[PDB]
Amino acid sequence: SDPSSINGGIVVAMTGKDCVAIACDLRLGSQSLGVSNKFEKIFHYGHVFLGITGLATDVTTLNEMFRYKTNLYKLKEERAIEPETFTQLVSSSLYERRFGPYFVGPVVAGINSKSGKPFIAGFDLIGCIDEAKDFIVSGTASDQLFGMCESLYEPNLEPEDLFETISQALLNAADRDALSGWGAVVYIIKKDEVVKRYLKMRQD
Amino acid sequence: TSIMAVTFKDGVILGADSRTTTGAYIANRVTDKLTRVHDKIWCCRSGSAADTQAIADIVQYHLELYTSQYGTPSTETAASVFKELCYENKDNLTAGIIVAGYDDKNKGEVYTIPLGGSVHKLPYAIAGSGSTFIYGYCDKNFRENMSKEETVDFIKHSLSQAIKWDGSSGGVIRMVVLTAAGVERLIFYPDEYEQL
Amino acid sequence: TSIMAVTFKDGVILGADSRTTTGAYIANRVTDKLTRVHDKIWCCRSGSAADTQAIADIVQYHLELYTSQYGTPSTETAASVFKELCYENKDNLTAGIIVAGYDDKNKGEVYTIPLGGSVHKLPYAIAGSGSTFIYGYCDKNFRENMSKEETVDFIKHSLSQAIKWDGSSGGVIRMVVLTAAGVERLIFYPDEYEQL
Amino acid sequence: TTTLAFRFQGGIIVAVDSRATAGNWVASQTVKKVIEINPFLLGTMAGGAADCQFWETWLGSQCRLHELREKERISVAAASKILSNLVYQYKGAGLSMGTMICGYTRKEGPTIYYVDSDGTRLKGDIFCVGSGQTFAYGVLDSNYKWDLSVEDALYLGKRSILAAAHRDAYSGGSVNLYHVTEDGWIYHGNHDVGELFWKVKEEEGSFNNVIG
Amino acid sequence: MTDRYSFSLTTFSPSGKLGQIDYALTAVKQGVTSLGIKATNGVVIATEKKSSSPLAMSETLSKVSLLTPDIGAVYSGMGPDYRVLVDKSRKVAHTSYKRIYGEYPPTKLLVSEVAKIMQEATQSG
Amino acid sequence: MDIILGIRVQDSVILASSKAVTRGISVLKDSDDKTRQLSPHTLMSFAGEAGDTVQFAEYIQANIQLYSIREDYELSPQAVSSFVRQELAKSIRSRRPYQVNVLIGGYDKKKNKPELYQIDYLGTKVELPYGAHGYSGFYTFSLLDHHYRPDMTTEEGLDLLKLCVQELEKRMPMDFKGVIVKIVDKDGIRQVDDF
Amino acid sequence: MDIILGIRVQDSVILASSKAVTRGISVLKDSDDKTRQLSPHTLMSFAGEAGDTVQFAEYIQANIQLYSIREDYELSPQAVSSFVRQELAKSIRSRRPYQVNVLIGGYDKKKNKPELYQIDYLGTKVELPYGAHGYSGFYTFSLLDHHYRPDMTTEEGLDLLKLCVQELEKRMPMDFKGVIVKIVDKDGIRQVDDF
Amino acid sequence: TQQPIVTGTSVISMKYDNGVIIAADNLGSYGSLLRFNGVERLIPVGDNTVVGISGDISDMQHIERLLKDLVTENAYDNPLADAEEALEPSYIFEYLATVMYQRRSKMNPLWNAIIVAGVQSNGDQFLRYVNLLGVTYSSPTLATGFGAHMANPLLRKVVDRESDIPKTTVQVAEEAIVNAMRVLYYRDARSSRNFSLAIIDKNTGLTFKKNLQVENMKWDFAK
Amino acid sequence: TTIVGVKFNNGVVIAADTRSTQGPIVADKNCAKLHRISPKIWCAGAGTAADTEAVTQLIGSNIELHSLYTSREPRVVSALQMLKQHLFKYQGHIGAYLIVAGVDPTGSHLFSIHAHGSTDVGYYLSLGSGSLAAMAVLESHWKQDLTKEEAIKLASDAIQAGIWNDLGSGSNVDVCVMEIGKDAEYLRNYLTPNVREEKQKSYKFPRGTTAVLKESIVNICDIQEE
Amino acid sequence: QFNPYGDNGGTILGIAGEDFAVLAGDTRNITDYSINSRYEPKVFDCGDNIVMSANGFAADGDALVKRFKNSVKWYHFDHNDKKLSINSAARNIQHLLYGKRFFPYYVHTIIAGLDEDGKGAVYSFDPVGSYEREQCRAGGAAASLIMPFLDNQVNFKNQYEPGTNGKVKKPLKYLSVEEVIKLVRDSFTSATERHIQVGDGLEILIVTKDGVRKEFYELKRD
Ligand SMILES: [Mg+2]
Ligand SMILES: [Mg+2]
Ligand SMILES: [Mg+2]
Ligand SMILES: [Mg+2]
Repeated sequence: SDPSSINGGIVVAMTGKDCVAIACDLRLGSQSLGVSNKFEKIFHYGHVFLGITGLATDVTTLNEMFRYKTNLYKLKEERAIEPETFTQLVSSSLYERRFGPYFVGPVVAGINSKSGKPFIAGFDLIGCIDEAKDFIVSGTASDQLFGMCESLYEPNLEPEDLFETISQALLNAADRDALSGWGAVVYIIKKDEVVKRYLKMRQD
Repeated sequence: TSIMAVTFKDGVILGADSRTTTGAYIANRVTDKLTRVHDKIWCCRSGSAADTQAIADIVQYHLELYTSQYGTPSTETAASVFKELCYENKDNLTAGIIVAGYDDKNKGEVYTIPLGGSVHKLPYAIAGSGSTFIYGYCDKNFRENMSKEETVDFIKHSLSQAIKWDGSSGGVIRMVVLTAAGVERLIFYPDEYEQL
Repeated sequence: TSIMAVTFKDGVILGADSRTTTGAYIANRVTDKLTRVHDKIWCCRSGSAADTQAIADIVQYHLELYTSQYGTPSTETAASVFKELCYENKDNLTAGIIVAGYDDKNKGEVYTIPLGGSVHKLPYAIAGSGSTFIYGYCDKNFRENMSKEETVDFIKHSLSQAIKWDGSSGGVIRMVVLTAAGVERLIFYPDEYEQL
Repeated sequence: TTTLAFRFQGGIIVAVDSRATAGNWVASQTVKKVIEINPFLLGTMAGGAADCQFWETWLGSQCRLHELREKERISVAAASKILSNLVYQYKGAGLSMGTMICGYTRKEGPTIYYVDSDGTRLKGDIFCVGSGQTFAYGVLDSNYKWDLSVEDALYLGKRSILAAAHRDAYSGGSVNLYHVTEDGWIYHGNHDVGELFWKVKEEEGSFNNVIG
Repeated sequence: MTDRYSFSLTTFSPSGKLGQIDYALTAVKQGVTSLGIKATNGVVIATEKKSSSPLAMSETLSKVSLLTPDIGAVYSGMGPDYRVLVDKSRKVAHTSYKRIYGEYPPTKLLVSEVAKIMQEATQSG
Repeated sequence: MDIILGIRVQDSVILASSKAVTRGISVLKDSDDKTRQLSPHTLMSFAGEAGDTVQFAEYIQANIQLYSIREDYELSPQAVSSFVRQELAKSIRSRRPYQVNVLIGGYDKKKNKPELYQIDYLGTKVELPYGAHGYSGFYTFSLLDHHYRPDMTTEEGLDLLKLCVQELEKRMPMDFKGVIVKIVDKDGIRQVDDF
Repeated sequence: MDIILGIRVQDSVILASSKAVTRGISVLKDSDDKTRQLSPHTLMSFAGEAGDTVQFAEYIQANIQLYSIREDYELSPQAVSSFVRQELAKSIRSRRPYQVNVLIGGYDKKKNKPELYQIDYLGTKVELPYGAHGYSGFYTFSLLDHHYRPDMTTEEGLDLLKLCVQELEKRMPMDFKGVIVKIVDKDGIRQVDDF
Repeated sequence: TQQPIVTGTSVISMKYDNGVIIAADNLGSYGSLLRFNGVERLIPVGDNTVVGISGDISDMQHIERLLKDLVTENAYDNPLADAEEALEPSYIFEYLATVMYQRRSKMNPLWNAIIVAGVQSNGDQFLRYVNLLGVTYSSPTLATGFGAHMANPLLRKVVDRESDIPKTTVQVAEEAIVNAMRVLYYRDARSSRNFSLAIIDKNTGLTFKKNLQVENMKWDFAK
Repeated sequence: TTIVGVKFNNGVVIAADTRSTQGPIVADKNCAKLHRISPKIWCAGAGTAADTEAVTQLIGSNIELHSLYTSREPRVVSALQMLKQHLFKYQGHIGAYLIVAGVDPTGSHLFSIHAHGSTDVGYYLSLGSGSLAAMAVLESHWKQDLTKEEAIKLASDAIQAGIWNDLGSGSNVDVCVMEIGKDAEYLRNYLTPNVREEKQKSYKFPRGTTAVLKESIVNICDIQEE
Repeated sequence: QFNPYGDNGGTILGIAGEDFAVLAGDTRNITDYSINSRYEPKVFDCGDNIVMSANGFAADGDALVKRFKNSVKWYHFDHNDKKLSINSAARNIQHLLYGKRFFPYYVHTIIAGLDEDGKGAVYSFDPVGSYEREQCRAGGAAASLIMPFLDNQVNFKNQYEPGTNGKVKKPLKYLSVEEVIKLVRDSFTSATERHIQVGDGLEILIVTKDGVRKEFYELKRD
């Protein structure tokens, strides 16, 4: 009945020294029934990464919408959109549906190509921006993620250390949520290389 | 209902309108809302007519049995018996009662028992739907130790205004005077009090 | 809210308390409920604060545009504009407004516009939650053609009682006097009016 | 929750998952869903955790009193009926139970009774109860034979819970196995589903849909 | 009433000329000179304040206008046409950009929006 | 309607759909075909609210047939499934949404691969080796999780499908009156007339 | 539970009752016997709310068995049916009523006549040549109204019963997993093991 | 289950170095009608305890009678009723807390919030709260209803933790309480100007102050 | 949320806490609740966070255009009028509760605004879940003719009351001072009384702790030449 | 309509060691958005080397603890001062809770102590009396924030030995009392940061063969 917990899933993002990380589980379900273990929730438009949790139809719709908008942006601006600018575009787009909203929890992650500064941000379903310096969480196990991140996180972690921290934050949070799991992906993002790693986890 | 009781130099006087209502229909325009529970302990009734009649009949029974064993009860005692019934049966009752009586030791006393079943001893009390419209008037015009004639005028003028503004109140103004001299009934008709 | 407007020999005076309430919390204890829609046409507001502010701003706009085209509007005209907004939008509004103004031809006039959006021209008017408690007092004490000092006392005493009994009313008593001489603001503090 | 029990040549296999949830929140992964009524009788836990725990250890007390008074092991029929008659007294009050009372006696042989909080009492060969019951039934129905060995029957029960644990969001944690013989039940260990899934995937060749 | 001119007032002549655009350019030619120069660390725009009367306060007439905090504009031709274009340019910088991206538009894209408005007055009814 | 199943094997996609139509008290028909051919190598099965199912399916069919004529070209299964998803995603915020769940089985002639897409009435799309809608998956997925291989033949897929239907006929309370089975491969769409 | 039928022929009463037991989503059993022998020549079938059905049936069985021992005598079918009716009529104004409908088929050894009684959970009793509870009668009564004769043999009664079950299996949405059939005559009660 | 009819608003209190202070206004409201203006809501029990009550007034009068009966009962066959076996604040509270929880457990509550303030035999300060649900808690400052939201923040600035209690004199504590009562009069629509205040000190005993008024008010800025 | 506004001698000050919540969970520990409508008109918002943020930017945008159109610096009464009419039209469905303060050619101003469209004037105001705690402090220590230093002190003390006593409020105090004839000074994290203590343990993992199935390079670059 | 239940917030945590057990809880008591008390003890020594906490609705919580303490007293009277073992206490609490099955104590109960072999023991209960022996269990408001952290740092879940890449699990080595207290403090410090109902103070009761010891630590008061 509650649209934000029909399909399930989680996303988490973290900052490190000259890098950012964003991660998600792979489950899509119909309440108790597991339907897919390959439903990735992280997308990218140029060097800007977007994770989306919540109602899966809206997750797909919004990805298609932001691909649409960032493609037109690039053609007109003659440059790739930056994380700070894209964050405002997500906020604007969500608020235009104020009284008929997309039931989602978006998360932006990326590095500004000119300043080199790591950037992350979160939103509620209606557009309010949460611009944390440390970490952003979203999904049906957001409480669990807040608990993991608050204790595991420390500032200025090197890329390969940040990978371990965010991976352990996701995995252990997902294992305490019925509607999350069935696989996981972690993106490690540096100024001009991005590595994608699929994690081994319990399949119940 | 517009009802009130007022202590004065020689004792206490109870006052009431005579309207009984079921909806907008006046089911009785000459009702007697001033009820005797003992020789010189009377009460004014507001709320459910069934409830306040049932309570008053039980209190009269209690005070009759009290008198046979222990002699004349105090007004405080009568108020306590009313309170016990109203408090313990608060879930099932809709009753707002003012108790007024004359002792020789205590003289005139007034107790008000609102919906919840609490007791409040006061120099004077007002109750019923019509009382809302005369809180200002009564507070400005009440004095302690008034004469009989002044107290009759105060109640007549007060209930006149309550009747004027409250559709649920009307008819005649009945009064009962409680002093050492005895019990006196008064009645005032519309042609008298409307021109005040 | 306790609000009122009273015509007298030299014109009209508006009066109001200063309490704004969200539940039992006093959200503003120094509110100005006497609102100017034209130089010598003011109003008292009761009900939803959002609604009565929105209405008053629209009326002020209408009368400003009226004045630019046709000269000074009558108090009756101002009341009509208030009524039109209150009547036509009765389903979506909770507003009880008293309109008071001074012409030189008509002198002091008072119009009350209750919830439904009807208009009633009166010698004086009372409104708001606190008005219920002073229907008796005001009816007994109002006279036509009072002096300025008498009318100030009548309003001060009336709203004093309304404040005393109504929890929703309180703070300072404000008044605005409308005569040929101009516009005078008055304020009366608790230490003054509580001892009346 | 997923619980099952089935009759076969070598007695009864009882298999359950270990997960308890409050909404989406996973409260526990280490819940004991097989109640050891006594050394000869087992009960399964589904519906209300307290209702099942409380009334099935109570049942153990009634069974103990029976054998003290009658100097003879209580039948599965009699034991199951004591529980069903008790919950029927409470019908309407809001008890929540779905349980399999399992035993192996001389006069009856291996016997399973499904007992329900609305008063139902059914004797049967295969029962499966919980949010993941439909998944476990599929594996059971297509592989069940009376002439299964104890080893193969134990695996079938383990594999059926794994199937439910995989698909049903509210089932998982670990698998508890029991084998009920005439001389009493025998515990066959706790098996973590996380480790069991990968082990079964490789050895069996199943779950090709999942990357490992 | 109603605007019953729903047809184009600018059309191609046999020679391929759009007369009304050419005539608009002629009006620009009559206008007071304005210029712009780009440096390595800045840009300058300038024009003459041709005062219509010495009793007029020419400081109240702004020929050089701020469009955004980092963008300015100057013109040659019809002053009133410029004034309304500045109003439209200021608004479109907000409605079609700042209210979407939370930042002011780059010069080339604001220019693009102003150009679009001027193109439409060349084809619309 | 009720049960719709799908399985993608080595070289084909197989869709199985129940034959019963029930209007509350009575079974009005036991031979209903809950499918529409969208293009020569694309088939769509459907289930949901009465009326809306056929109305939606025929609407989609008309649109794909229109595209085929306009371009003289058959859209890929992926492209068709995206079009269908968008229509349902549009529908869910309408005045009265289409209450229709679909499976799309197609053979991509360019990639020479079978493809199965599952889309619910919200516009939730997933590509799967096997899928279902309603309660069908609750009974059948444990069997498919066990036996499924990506290199299965069409005959092996039909046998695994028979095992799924047998389990449905055993444990489901409703009589769905058997299934119509259709195969989608490089040669097009055909119906298995004995099942 | 679901379907219970009864037919009284020349010399016997035949009761047919479905075998399925459904716990919402799944069919837990397909061999359930929804009947109890009250006395050697009296049988009662039942359907209604879970738990209450068996609890009521066994309670009645215990009471009739108690009477049989006390008096060394079998009560007539009419007498048993009146006892059962009174229990249900008492139950309907209780704190929590028995939600149970029954058919009572008996052979009266005194009158040498078969008798069929239909009683619902309210305590509504009627003697009938044929009867049912729930929706069963809606499908079967038009066939029974046509073919029934009071002088039918037991074999003819079974054949008419088969036609009734076939119509139920065709038009009913639920799968009731066939029926157990039992015959009540002068020699007692027996089960037809192939139907 | 019922609804409160005639009600009393905030009760506020705090600990100081040698004892406790408690206060409550003298109003009995009838919805928004300020009906009864002379209601005493602080009820002393002996010379070592003061019970402050908010909520339903009819239930308050019942509790008042229970406490009166408690004193009578304690004196029965008790030669040390005015000495070692006198009623302690802790005894009075535990009794009330028992009654409140029992009444909520029968789904027929006494619709009140209660603060018991006093000094024990050994000189220790006693301050504890109980309400219609039977919920209990202790703190250096305690307040009911509106007082909880507005008085506590002010009183906690004086005594923020346990170690602040010995550093707080009776003059500073009373000053803080009186200021809080003024703030409540400014901001609570169901409050009155008239209030009562009680001090229970381990040296000077029970001081009960009636007919106090809120003074030194500001409106002038009515701008 | 706790927000306050206080008038003083030559201007006005607003302040706010920095906690934003989602039910009982703290979403952001250092949230920025002080918004800019124009250079010298600032507002603080309580209620639905997206609504306060959106309604502030819309009116702020229209205020900027109005300022350019009229060649005049924006007025607080304009921001107030535009905010209240917008909020009234949406009948409370836009859940924005604001305290609006600023300086303009007319002087210094302080107003509050409620979601339904009602406005208030005052020398001191508070809004949000911690408004009662804040108003208690304001009613205890406010006086006429406060200095700049006294007003900043009073405002932050009122926010602290909310921080410590209201569960809906916490973390830090933000302040903005708007004085006549001066630039508005935004003091982000003016007070920081809630720094987390060092943890007992480091939770940095050994490298290789997490099990990995597959690794791959993600192509974020555009299609390449040659 | 009268609601007999309320929510007083609070968070509790029980951990069983090899020869010890700890039961910790914050000292903050709340209703809605208000703080009732910054120090209201929630974990209690019940005698016989057993510690108990009943978190949730504080009135029901106090009532249950009071009745269990009473049950310990009467166990001594009835059974010749025999020590009530932790397993026996657990079964007894089930009956106290299930006695109000149809009008429950709205609490989540945890007890801690040592079993009859001297090993650490923790038992956990639902509102109506279902219970389990456990190694690790958080209860109340911030339970969902704490448990995943404990799964990872106590049981070493999802942690494998470097170099093996998922093939060999990190071995489950026993933790000292000093090590457990570190994890308890970090659990509550993190919970305080992200949950509004958690704060003010942390009180820990440690149970060994020598008896019951207490430790108190300040938490953030916002
Ligand atoms: Mg999971
Ligand atoms: Mg007042
Ligand atoms: Mg699972
Ligand atoms: Mg906190």
